[PDB]
Amino acid sequence: KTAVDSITQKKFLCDRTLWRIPFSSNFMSMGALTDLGQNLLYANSAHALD
Amino acid sequence: KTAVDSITQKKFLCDRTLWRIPFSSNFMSMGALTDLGQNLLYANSAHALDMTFEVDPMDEPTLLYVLFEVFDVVRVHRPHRGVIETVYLRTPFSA
Amino acid sequence: GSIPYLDGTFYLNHTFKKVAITFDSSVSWPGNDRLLTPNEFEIKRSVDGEGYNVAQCNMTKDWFLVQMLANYNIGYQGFYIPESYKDRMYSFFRNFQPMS
Amino acid sequence: GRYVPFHIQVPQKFFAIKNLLLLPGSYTYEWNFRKDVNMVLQSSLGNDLRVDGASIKFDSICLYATFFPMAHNTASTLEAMLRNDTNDQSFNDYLSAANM
Amino acid sequence: MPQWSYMHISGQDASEYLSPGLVQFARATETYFSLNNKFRNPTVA
Amino acid sequence: PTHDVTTDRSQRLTLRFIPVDREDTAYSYKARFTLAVGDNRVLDMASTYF
Repeated sequence: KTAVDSITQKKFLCDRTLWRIPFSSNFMSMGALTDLGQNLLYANSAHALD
Repeated sequence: KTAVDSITQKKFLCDRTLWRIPFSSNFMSMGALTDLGQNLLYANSAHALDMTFEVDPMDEPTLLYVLFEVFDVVRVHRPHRGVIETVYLRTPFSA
Repeated sequence: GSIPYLDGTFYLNHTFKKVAITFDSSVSWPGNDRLLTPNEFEIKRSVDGEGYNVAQCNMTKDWFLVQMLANYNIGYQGFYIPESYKDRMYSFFRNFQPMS
Repeated sequence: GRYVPFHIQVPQKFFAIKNLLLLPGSYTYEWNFRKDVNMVLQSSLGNDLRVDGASIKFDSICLYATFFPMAHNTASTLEAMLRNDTNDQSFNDYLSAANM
Repeated sequence: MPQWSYMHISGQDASEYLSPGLVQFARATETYFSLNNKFRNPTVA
Repeated sequence: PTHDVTTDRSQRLTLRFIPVDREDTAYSYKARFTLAVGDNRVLDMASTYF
């Protein structure tokens, strides 16, 4: 009856794992050599990353 | 040593399950459309049904939940971009 | 103590907010208007009102989707509980602990 | 807390729609929802929540769907093939029974 | 029966009633865009 | 495969929809979504959720 007004705190834990961004067009494990790993733009030019 | 004379009481519990009586001659799952299900006597004929259940008495009302296993199928046709027609079939017991 | 670089006991994964990937000067990845934030992967958001969080925590749908596609390739045919043999000790879901 | 501003994710459960592959077009998706606390909520003691003070007010609702990033020629050949009469889609219920 | 077959309850195999090009396409794209669940396989005693 | 599967063309992997019309009674509420499935947009309905 006497309950104080409250806020909600949401969270999570995630131990033992690495965050992954696989380098593929549709983010699928279709082959060990990704489809993106083979396209011409990355293969026939040099590119810097930021 | 001082033990009285005794009688024995037996019972069992069975929570979460549904009791099942499949429509098969030997009662095996050998496929979903059953052999009694393919036979010609049953197929072209009409039949009425009368089942009689015995259950234990309760001190407030209860309900007997009977699931009649039937086929409940749907065919889906999409003829042109944005149009959709659907054909529903439930047999036995068609609406 | 335990040595995470060698033995794999990572635990500060939660302390990331969002990631931005940029090839050369302004060449975005994955880009081509693939995500609601197209140029940046937003991991977490303090009190969403736009409906971008998921699973009763403050992690986003897009990120959750990504992690399920990377770890188990589940995404496209919908979310379900990953197979027990695939979902190993170092795998994401196995270690996911939502709290409120 | 008794006071909870919540967020919840709910799927489609009806067998035909939930195994469907939806081809290009515009289509209406409309549903009807329950607000009755004795139905939508569950308590350990089964007491009447309408009378003993639980309540729910739904601020807002959002809808989400995941898409394949397919090649247009393939996409055209795959739409074409499923619009043909011999190639109609077929479904059935897992429980498949009439309830009494 | 005829109309069971029309509705595929008593029908033929799924690979056999779909267009071949489409079967062939489904068999290539299965592992990464599953199409088996879309179409009935009726088991018959 | 580096062809005949994926695209590099513009489009969203996942769409967010907000109701066109909502009507509410004292016990119940119906919501309207208009699903606009675009040119070459391939959608498996198993992935749908409110």
